Amino acid sequence: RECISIHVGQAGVQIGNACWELYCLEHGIQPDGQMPSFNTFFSETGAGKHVPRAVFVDLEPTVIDEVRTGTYRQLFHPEQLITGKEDAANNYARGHYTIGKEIIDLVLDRIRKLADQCTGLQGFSVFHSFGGGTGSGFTSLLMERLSVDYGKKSKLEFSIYPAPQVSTAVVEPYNSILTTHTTLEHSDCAFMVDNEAIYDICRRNLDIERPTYTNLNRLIGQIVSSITASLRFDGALNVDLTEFQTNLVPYPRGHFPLATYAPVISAEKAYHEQLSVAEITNACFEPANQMVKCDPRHGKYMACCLLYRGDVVPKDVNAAIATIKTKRTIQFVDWCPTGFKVGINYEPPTVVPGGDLAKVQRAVCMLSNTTAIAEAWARLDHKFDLMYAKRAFVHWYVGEGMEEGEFSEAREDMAALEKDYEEVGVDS
Amino acid sequence: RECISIHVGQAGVQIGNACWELYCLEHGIQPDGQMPSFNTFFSETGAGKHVPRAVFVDLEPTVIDEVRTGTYRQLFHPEQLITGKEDAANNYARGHYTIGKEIIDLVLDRIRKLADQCTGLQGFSVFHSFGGGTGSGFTSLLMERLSVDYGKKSKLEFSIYPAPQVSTAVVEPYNSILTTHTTLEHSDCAFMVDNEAIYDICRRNLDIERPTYTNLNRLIGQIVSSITASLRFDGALNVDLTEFQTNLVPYPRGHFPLATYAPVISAEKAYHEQLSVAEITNACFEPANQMVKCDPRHGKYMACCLLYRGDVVPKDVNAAIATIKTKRTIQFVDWCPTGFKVGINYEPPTVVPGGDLAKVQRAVCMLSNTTAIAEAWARLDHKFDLMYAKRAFVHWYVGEGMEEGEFSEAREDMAALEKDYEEVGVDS
Amino acid sequence: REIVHIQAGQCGNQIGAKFWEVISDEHGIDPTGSYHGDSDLQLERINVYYNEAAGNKYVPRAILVDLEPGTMDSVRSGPFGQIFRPDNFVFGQSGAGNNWAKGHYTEGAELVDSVLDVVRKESESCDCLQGFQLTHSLGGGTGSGMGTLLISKIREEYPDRIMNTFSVVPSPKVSDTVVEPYNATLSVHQLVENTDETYCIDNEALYDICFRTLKLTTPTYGDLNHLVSATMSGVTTCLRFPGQLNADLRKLAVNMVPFPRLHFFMPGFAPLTSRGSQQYRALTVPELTQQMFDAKNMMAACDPRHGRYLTVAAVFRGRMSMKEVDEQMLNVQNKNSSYFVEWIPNNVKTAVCDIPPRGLKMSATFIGNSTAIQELFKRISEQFTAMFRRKAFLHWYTGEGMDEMEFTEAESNMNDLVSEYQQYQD
Amino acid sequence: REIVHIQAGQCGNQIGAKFWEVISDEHGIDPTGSYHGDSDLQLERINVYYNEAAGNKYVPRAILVDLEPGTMDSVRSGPFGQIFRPDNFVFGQSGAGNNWAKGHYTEGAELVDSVLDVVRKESESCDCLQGFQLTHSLGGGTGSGMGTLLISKIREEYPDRIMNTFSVVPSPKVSDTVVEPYNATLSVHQLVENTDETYCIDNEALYDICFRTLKLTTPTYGDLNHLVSATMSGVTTCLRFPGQLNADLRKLAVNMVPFPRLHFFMPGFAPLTSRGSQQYRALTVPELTQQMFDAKNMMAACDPRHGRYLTVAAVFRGRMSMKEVDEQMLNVQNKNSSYFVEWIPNNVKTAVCDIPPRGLKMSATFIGNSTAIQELFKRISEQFTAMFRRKAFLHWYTGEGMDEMEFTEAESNMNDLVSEYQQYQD
Ligand SMILES: Nc1nc2c(ncn2[C@@H]2O[C@H](COP(=O)(O)OP(=O)(O)OP(=O)(O)O)[C@@H](O)[C@H]2O)c(=O)[nH]1
Ligand SMILES: Nc1nc2c(ncn2[C@@H]2O[C@H](COP(=O)(O)OP(=O)(O)OP(=O)(O)O)[C@@H](O)[C@H]2O)c(=O)[nH]1
Ligand SMILES: Nc1nc2c(ncn2[C@@H]2O[C@H](COP(=O)(O)OP(=O)(O)O)[C@@H](O)[C@H]2O)c(=O)[nH]1
Ligand SMILES: Nc1nc2c(ncn2[C@@H]2O[C@H](COP(=O)(O)OP(=O)(O)O)[C@@H](O)[C@H]2O)c(=O)[nH]1
Ligand SMILES: [Mg+2]
Ligand SMILES: [Mg+2]
Repeated sequence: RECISIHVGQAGVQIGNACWELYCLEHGIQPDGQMPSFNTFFSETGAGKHVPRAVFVDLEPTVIDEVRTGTYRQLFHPEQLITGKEDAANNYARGHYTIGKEIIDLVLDRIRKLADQCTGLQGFSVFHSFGGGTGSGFTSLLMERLSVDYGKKSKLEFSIYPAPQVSTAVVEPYNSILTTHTTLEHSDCAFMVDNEAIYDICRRNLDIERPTYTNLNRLIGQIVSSITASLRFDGALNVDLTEFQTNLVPYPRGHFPLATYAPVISAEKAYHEQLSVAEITNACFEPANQMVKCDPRHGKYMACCLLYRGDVVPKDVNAAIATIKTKRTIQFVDWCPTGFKVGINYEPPTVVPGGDLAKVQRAVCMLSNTTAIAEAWARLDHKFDLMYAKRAFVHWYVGEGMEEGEFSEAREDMAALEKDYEEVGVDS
Repeated sequence: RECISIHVGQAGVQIGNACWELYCLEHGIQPDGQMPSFNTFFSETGAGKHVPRAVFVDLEPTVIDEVRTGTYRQLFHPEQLITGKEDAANNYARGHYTIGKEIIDLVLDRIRKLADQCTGLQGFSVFHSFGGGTGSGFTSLLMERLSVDYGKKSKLEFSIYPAPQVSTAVVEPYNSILTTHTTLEHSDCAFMVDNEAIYDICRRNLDIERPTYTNLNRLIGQIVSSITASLRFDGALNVDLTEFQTNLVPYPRGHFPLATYAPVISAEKAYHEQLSVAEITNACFEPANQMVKCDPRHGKYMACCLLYRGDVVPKDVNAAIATIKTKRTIQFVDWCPTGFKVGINYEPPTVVPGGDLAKVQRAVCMLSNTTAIAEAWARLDHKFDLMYAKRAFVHWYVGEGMEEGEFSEAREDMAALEKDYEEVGVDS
Repeated sequence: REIVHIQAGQCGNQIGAKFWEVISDEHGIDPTGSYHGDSDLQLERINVYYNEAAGNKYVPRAILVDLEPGTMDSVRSGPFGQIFRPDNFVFGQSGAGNNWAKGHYTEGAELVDSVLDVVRKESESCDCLQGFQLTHSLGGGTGSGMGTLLISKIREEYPDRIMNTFSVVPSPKVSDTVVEPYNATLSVHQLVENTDETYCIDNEALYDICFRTLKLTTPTYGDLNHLVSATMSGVTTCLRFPGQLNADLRKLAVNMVPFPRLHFFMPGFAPLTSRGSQQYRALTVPELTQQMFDAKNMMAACDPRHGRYLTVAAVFRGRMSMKEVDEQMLNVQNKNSSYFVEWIPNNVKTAVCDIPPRGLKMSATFIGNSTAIQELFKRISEQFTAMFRRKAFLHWYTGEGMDEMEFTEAESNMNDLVSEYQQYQD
Repeated sequence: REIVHIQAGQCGNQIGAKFWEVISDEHGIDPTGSYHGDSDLQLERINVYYNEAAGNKYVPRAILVDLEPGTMDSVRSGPFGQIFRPDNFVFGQSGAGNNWAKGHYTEGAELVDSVLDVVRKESESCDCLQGFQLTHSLGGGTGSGMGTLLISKIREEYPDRIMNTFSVVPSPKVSDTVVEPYNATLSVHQLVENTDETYCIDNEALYDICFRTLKLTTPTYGDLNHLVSATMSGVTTCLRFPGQLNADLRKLAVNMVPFPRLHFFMPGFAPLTSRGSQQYRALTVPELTQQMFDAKNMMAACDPRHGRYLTVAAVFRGRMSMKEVDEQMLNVQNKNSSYFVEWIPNNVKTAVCDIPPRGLKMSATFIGNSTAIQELFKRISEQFTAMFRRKAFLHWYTGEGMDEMEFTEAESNMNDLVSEYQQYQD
């Protein structure tokens, strides 16, 4: 019943920092590993120290060093903290090939070591970003190997969705297009969120006009914990990760369920307001709490999964579902009946001490696969096209051995993906 | 039930220094011999002083003087400390013949004296190095006599394997080739380790980038103690030295089992990590802990012996074996079924105060005979050949009475040995 | 004379957790295993569900099956998880994930051999089996997938024993698995012809009852599965305990099945009302019959007055007159003659037990076989078709080797049950 | 009426350490040697294994043999090492090193003369010997090597006494000596025709049982040899103590050997389950028979249902009905008729003792002679051949004078046992 977390790149690792901090908060784990009390994620020592079963990869020493100098440096095993010396430079060509390919063997052997520590490997999940060099480059490299060795294990990916308006990486389209090509075909499911959309959540629901990544990742951590800690904890409907895959992936392509999370409420907003299960789920179908800037009303739904924490009575859930099925404007694709996975944990929602979110007594996470995602690809299509037509920055990949045909090909694979969304949109 | 240790040359003696220090650590033996408490190695006096049954030979006063001025000078009997005045000069021709042959009679008589002190001589083992003058020269001279007098006793040799990259002895190939010729035929089994490989162990598992010989020999001492102290101590499966020979030597040639040792872990690496018997043995089949730079995956296995210390339950061992037999890529020679000797001592693993290795609760030593050893000979073949073709340094042997034909012959004997490995590799 | 019960899937395991609790309540058996009752009857017929182990320990004759230790552990952790012996916990490691193919066709198939071995060990422990009962979900991976596989083998070994099962039927509103109708379709394909009878439980209907008549605002599955166990326990106790009528499960099966293929049941239960009204209720046979006939007290999301009634069983617990029961059943038949099928004269049959359920003076279990059942099949079949055309999640299933033509035949078979209900709906 | 036991090899010496412990437990004899029991029977038949020395000291009628004082010393150092007299410790100095040639052919041969002299002294001390028993490993130097030599001489001196031995058979996974199959091959060559019967113990199987049914995660050899001693002690106590059936070792041998050469046995033992389940177990004759028949409760890594059963002995300890035993054995014969050999009508034989093993109400020992045994021989023979061709470690053996043609004949003889099992497998 075990799983592995993999943190690649800054985004992967810094999100991971929040994630493991939250898992410590879930059980009262001390920075040194001492836990007085979740062995699905952790491995126990004779001292009662538990080791989070995870791998941290950075090709630049700095971020891992940040871990190594922080409080959780005692928690993590030195072998889990893997670092190279040089970067990918925002570039798949080095991340996947030239540079990252050198260290990956080590990385894999640490993974395999942990796989041998697992007794019942259920699977794993990889945290990264769609635009970066290691964030997406190295990441796909890893998938190429992991899908061989662990072909039957859960291969869930979580990635930051490139913001349409702000991006620090000029060749991000190129990176992301190459990842599509290689991840679609290897991964089982990839989830993503938009930091821009999140900012809007922070300013509207948390009332914060100063979000940093350390805020943004707390919110992400919430979502992740709902599906990682609480799915291993007790509930009414205990849903596994393999079950998630078995209930969220409808086609052999990928699919890309997007996250939505409600409650996201400031402490003051929690006052004077009573949420019910149904009210929280109402919020879950509002564009306003959509974690990716993509309009839910534009597309049609294919999948939807609702996962519940704390004070949730199935009775209320059932009523809530009835209304979301019938009251809303949620259009859905023919193919699908509304079999929405309901996970119901008794495990209460948790809050980070010193965080922004209010203590809540119940909480709902929503995953959804909508046809509007093709518009996200359309965004990438043109951004890629523009650059590629001019061949701007192309020498930074070509010099590492990339082929122009390959890039065209990858775009075409994306186009095919868009076409399949088109297909799904056609009802039948 | 007694045995004799023989330390020839610096390498032999300095390793011995670590070895006898460890035996003192095993029982709380004071530098003066006072032991408050292993008489298989030691001889008791009426004062309760025990004398380590060993002979120290150096043809240069200095190293023995180092012993004579150290703390263990009180431990050793002055007659055990044998020294000449002049050296072999890196040269078999003087070590075996011209110089060492003069003192050897004394040496033998001290050995015989100890043999008479033994009541049930089980056998003995000789510590030396394959490249040096006394280290290999004198050593083989000794074997020539010991194999006559003690023909039925254990003749185990331990020698430093010449590092392929660093060697301080330009005629080491020549020395080692001559030893092959004379040791193969006389000895029963010779074990060897590579200081270069060890450095890699020190830097990767102990995390030490400054190993000296005094570190390197501690690690060697660990391995030796597992097979010397703990084989005389109590266990489940008490394995003797003669049993070792009877379980490790498959052919009448020699054979050369190589050492592998796992756990080799720094104190910090021990934290946050729980080793099991099985996990330690997994490490034992990793190239990474191979004490000789020779790739385990290259050759095929012929013999393998696993010796256990401390908290080892046969139950777990059995499971571990099952997986190494079936999970690994360990190819093995037809001839052999997998009858791997399991020695299981209850005697816990010991650690040198102020050493580098972490306190462990269990430990496993591995001996193995792989066909990859022929590559080691190939290394020697060409190194010898190059020198011999030019006849570089040849006058330093010829002037002592060596014959060129002899040198050719010795090479040919090595070639024959390689051919026999070839033979074994052919499965049948 | 004895029964073996096998639970499977998270649903089945949690339902059974309540079922066995109740059975031990019925007999005064402590959560730790020993008997501390107080009635002769409590031990007298205990054999049907318990083996008395040395020390006056009673072992529930059931096997708990899953592919995840954690669910099993949670069951074991509560009272009555201690009464089960470790040998009745048969489980693997790695889920099924609600995948029929894994459950039935491939991986779960592997476990079934160990399950069956234990089954055999228990079949030997019994003197004479009456039958077997299984608890599971129709749209679940181990519930239906693996469970079905097991059933086909048990039936093979014991053609002469009763094979029935109770199963959670996908409610129109709450499906969890996207292919829940697919799993259900496949289970019909396999189960219907490999079972003597199956019961149709709808959680949605159950949630309506709990608020509709019981007026409760906090139920959980344990509270709803209590209601489920009330019907299950209702059936077998009579068989166990002294009564007036005819108290044999097989005879029930005989009276309720007019045709080899149409054996689906709609359970209902009386009395079943909130405490407030309990001060305003009268306890008579007509009172129970009013609650029994009323469709809202059915546990299946069907409507018996929409379809036609083929067979009705009315089981009564507690002291009642024969006259009153006879007359009220007749009255029911008379007044609802428009729903009954004309081919079966006096289509309402009764069974009477003189032992009331603990805490009540009287109670009744409604078992029906209507044509209305076909509506559930129709809903599933339709949903199935849509998914079938798209192959939603079928790569998971076809990836594990499930062939689409097998599914095609499954679809037909669903449609066949509907057409046969139409054939006898007239 | 009496038995002499000789232990040899590190294995044999450590097994015997537990065996004798148990025997003294059975009779209430203290680790220091005196009798402090409390039952009449405890002293009554003590003669079979003990000599009462002056002072009410009991001397175990056994010889401890090794070629290394240290093992002997470790035995002597524990409780019950004090009960053995110094004269029963016969050992040399310098190992054998797990070398048959040394053990049998050369060096160990030298010691055997002193061993035998003590044997003779004990044979005189007995009134009337029933037989001898030896404990050893098949692939060991002194265990098999020297031990075999001794056996050939004892048999020579006493053709009319029972000669049996229990031996550790090289498990498929854990061989220690590279030529362990060689030593075993040679021991077959010598032992089979120089013994009345031999028992096949597989440590691997034992490790499975200890975790499989006993659910233990810490055993050592002392815990597994406890299980071994349970079977050994099970056999002889009945012979010693009052029972119902036929309690003579020779008669056991007669009933279990249909053919002069096929006398290999598969021991098994019941009850043999973890404490958790002990609260859920019932103690009946069928319960014991279920555990006895089940191959997983065999101590030999064989599978009796793969082969055919030639003979089965069921020994029972404690009060049981004759009827029940008869019926359940019949049932076994009936239900597993596909494994039994048709030439022997009623191939399952019983023996019944009324004394239970200390702490249990009842127990049973399974002894079988199947054809499945041949599979072990096949594994060894094959491994042997490979080594034979290469002469692995045979320079050690040929260096001590062992000739390859003798080994060749040994190989044939192994193959002969297999062919004879095939000849009666049919
Ligand atoms: N949510 C979130 N997004 C982040 C975080 N750090 C970076 N990102 C986003 O991820 C992308 C940045 O990737 P980089 O940091 O440039 O690169 P990398 O993927 O770590 O790998 P390299 O390019 O080789 O350094 C941008 O789109 C950022 O907006 C973080 O902590 N949280
Ligand atoms: N592990 C280990 N190797 C050593 C040690 N001392 C020397 N060596 C190695 O053994 C070889 C050196 O042999 P020398 O010290 O030159 O010579 P010797 O064998 O003592 O004899 P002479 O040549 O006559 O002085 C080199 O390959 C060294 O790397 C030591 O303390 N430990
Ligand atoms: N009444 C009832 N239904 C349940 C329970 N658990 C899951 N279910 C239903 O079972 C279906 C899901 O199948 P599940 O039991 O998870 O399948 P499995 O565990 O993979 O075999 C849904 O329709 C749920 O409403 C329960 O404890 N009681
Ligand atoms: N059951 C069991 N097997 C043992 C014991 N000791 C050694 N063995 C087995 O005996 C074989 C080794 O032979 P060994 O007894 O060392 O030979 P010897 O001592 O030279 O006669 C291996 O297969 C071991 O598993 C023991 O105490 N109990
Ligand atoms: Mg970076
Ligand atoms: Mg020197």
